Amino acid sequence: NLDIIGKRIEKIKQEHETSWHYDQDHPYKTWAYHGSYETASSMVNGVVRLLTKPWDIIPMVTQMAMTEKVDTRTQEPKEGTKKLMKITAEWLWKELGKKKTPRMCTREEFTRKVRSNAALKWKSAREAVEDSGFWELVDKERNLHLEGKCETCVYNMMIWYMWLGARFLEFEALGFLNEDHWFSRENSLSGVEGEGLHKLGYILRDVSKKEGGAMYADDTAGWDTRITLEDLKNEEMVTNHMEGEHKKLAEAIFKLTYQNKVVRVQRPTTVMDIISRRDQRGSGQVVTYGLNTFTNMEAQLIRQMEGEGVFKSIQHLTVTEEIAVKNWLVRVGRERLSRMAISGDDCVVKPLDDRFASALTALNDMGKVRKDIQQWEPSRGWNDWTQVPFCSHHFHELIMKDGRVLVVPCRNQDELIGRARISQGAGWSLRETACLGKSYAQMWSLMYFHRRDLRLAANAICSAVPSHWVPTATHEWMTTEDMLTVWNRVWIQENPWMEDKTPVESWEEIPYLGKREDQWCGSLIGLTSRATWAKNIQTAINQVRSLIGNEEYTDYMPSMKRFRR
Ligand SMILES: Cn1ccnc1-c1noc(C2CCC2)n1
Ligand SMILES: [Zn+2]
Ligand SMILES: [Zn+2]
Repeated sequence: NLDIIGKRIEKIKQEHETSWHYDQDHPYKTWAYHGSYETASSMVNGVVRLLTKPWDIIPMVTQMAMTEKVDTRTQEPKEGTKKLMKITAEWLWKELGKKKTPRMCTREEFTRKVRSNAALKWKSAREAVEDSGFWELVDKERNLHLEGKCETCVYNMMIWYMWLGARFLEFEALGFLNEDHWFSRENSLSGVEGEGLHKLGYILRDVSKKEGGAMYADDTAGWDTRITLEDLKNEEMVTNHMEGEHKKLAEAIFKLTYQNKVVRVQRPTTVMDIISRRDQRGSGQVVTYGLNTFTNMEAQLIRQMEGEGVFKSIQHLTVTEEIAVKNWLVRVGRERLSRMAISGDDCVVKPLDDRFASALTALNDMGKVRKDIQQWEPSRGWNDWTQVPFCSHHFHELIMKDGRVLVVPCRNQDELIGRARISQGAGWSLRETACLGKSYAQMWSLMYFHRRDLRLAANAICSAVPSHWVPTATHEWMTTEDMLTVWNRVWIQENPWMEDKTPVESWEEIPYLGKREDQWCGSLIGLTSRATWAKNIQTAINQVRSLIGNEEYTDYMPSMKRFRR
């Protein structure tokens, strides 16, 4: 406890010895308060907004740009629950480990990443990776970790940001999980890491093909707040697959940063608090993703065990029930993993039958309480894979004019248009604002080509931004290559669900949803505002061209039937 956290605490106290105070009015029950010391608006993208004028009067779009879970306690599962989790976790790390070799990620790898802008004494991250002084601090902390002690690895809430060095040491020990695709669908069977939105629909349709009951897609209420110390201890068992230095380094991340955290929080009453808790999820967002997937795969196999009646009670597991769990895992575990699509805290399960809907004792006792349903009310499943929610999407079946079948991602259009108009920072330039619009426009042309309004707005944005100006899972839209060529590569050539590889010659071969389906999913097709916008699009394109100035532009609008003379 204070032995593992104090040094970190003691060091902060000294940096602010002229402003240290144990406020007796601390607003914390579950977090441990140690002391206190003295101490992000969403901006509108104008290129995108000028080219989506109809949406200026839709509150669901315009409101998106305007403007008690952490402080809670989770009860320790029953002994029978803890046994189910340990046995399942042990077996799950072995399966993930069968065709993967743990390893340490390198200064070299970490450096390169910071130079390509991935979200993770010196101004930026880039400058710190060059200064050998930094690495000397990394070395100091690094050798502290090998002795089982920590000094500078402290979480700052705002999301859990850390100093680049603690990020490096986290990445050094556990980066392999992401960098080497442990949660790929090949190596994990339930995972979808590296798959892409253009593959998730096909993956859900494949789960649909299995004999079984309804498809279940229960969200957890505040997943990262419901991670128990028993969960963090089952995650740590990845170190059993490790050796030498790596093993020691990983053990220290788990022991000193995950299973015993130190955090600094801003409280307007503006002081900085220094609270400590052993539970809940607090890692980098990328290690969080992988350990979430891991623990969710474990929770969902156990819920599947409960509905198949492998065990009778969570209160206590008989000796023979343990043998039966172990034998279920060996006999059918891989088959049961294949019945699920899991992305962090998000899941879809097609169980053997609908007893799963009412198998709630283990799930609730593990603390993974379902969102927006009474603790003991049975799950409502989906009968059609095209109605199931997953990663903020649903998936349509869309037949091309030549019989070939696309499975395409979709969500409420007002959400898509709302996101494209929003970013962060007051520092950016017009060329950079224009670059993001193209990044959104190119994503829309690759993922949402089947929505009439987004294909039109994507064509307008690409016509309004200089042709050679580059745009900012997989991200095939981040390129200067012609979008019709990328579409053919992603939806035809590299698509394992498409047998006939005949390239599409033009955008007009590429179909839309039915007009009524497009309206159901939020299209303004049929409105008077939308007809005026489409008819007069060249004038909106010219408004943006005049603002950016005398640059080299392309007209992409004749790629659509209605503008092609
Ligand atoms: C390039 N980039 C990455 C993240 N955000 C941006 C960005 N660029 O321009 C803008 C302005 C604020 C609204 C439009 N944001
Ligand atoms: Zn440390
Ligand atoms: Zn839809």
